Amino acid sequence: TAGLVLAXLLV
Amino acid sequence: ANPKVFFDILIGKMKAGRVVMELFADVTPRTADNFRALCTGEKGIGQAGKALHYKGSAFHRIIPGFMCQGGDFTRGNGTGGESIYGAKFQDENFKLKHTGPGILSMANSGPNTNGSQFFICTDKTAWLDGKHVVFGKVVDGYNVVKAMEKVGSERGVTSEPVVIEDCGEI
Ligand SMILES: [Mg+2]
Repeated sequence: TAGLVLAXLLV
Repeated sequence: ANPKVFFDILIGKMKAGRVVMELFADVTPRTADNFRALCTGEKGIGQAGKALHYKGSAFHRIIPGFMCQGGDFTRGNGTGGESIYGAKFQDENFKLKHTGPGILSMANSGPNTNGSQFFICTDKTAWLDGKHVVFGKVVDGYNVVKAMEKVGSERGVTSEPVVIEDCGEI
């Protein structure tokens, strides 16, 4: 992700 | 033929090599063209008064065994970036999947929030299928990506600055 990085493996 | 673009990567002081990537303009022409134009810098200045250009920008979040993320050329931290289309653009399609190491895919903040941020996978990341647009893959210099990946950390902070010292189209 782009602003709030969250749990697990995301972008 | 599908365009090919490159990054010359710097890790700390060290010239790490050239990563060359093919862009699937035959499947994701709009997504491919954004990335391509950002490598060249040809669209000039964007809406944040920053060159629409990856040159100089860093891979700010690298997670070994998962991916390398960059493309935030307006804030360098994951909060910025913009497309050649004006801020964010629509998810083009989800035809392609996260099938293995080397795949290029779009980072986002939910549906239809594509800007300039992208990731290079270092593994098959199939849990992202249908949520991130797959638009290309590394075809040469994957060893440079391996080298980037060694400088990253589990939570994603890099112990060396990984920067795109130059870039463009071939
Ligand atoms: Mg441009």
